[PDB]
Amino acid sequence: VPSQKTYQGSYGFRLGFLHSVTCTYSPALNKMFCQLAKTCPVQLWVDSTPPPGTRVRAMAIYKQSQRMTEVVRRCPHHERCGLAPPQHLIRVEGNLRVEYLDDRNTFRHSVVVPYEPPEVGSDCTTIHYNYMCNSSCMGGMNRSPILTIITLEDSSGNLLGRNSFEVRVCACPGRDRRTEEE
Ligand SMILES: [Zn+2]
Repeated sequence: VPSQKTYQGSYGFRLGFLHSVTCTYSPALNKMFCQLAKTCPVQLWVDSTPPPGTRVRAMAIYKQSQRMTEVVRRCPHHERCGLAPPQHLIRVEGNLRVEYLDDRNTFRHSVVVPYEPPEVGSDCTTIHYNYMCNSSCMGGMNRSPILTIITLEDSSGNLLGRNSFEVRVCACPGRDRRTEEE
């Protein structure tokens, strides 16, 4: 099982979220609610700047202990529907340097981009993720809750920082957020 323990590390790495309803985040639940294939802005916040060659990895895992060892991937239907391999749940949009990776021993998927510092006028770096299957899809997540783990890594894959958030991919994110909060 991939690690999910929060580790702010030497650079004081944490996550922030931009309300878009296509994407909305509940701090109380540490849970993002989003629509299929739509923009999910995830912000990287650091106290100090990580150095040359730093990478940002995203990986989905099942939250439930009974499915923890199972690989999260798209359902056959959504796989069937030229950068992201069709099996990958998580894509990155708006970035020319996206790497799609598959672990040789675990078969787990991840998507990696280089760390870039914040743009002018911003105090954070925003990455636009897309989730390519609904939480409810049979033969995929099948209503099993997932966690996205965001890892800051050096060029050799060593850990610099780790954060995570739950995700629900659904038709009406604002409504589902309200229900789970209340
Ligand atoms: Zn699906």
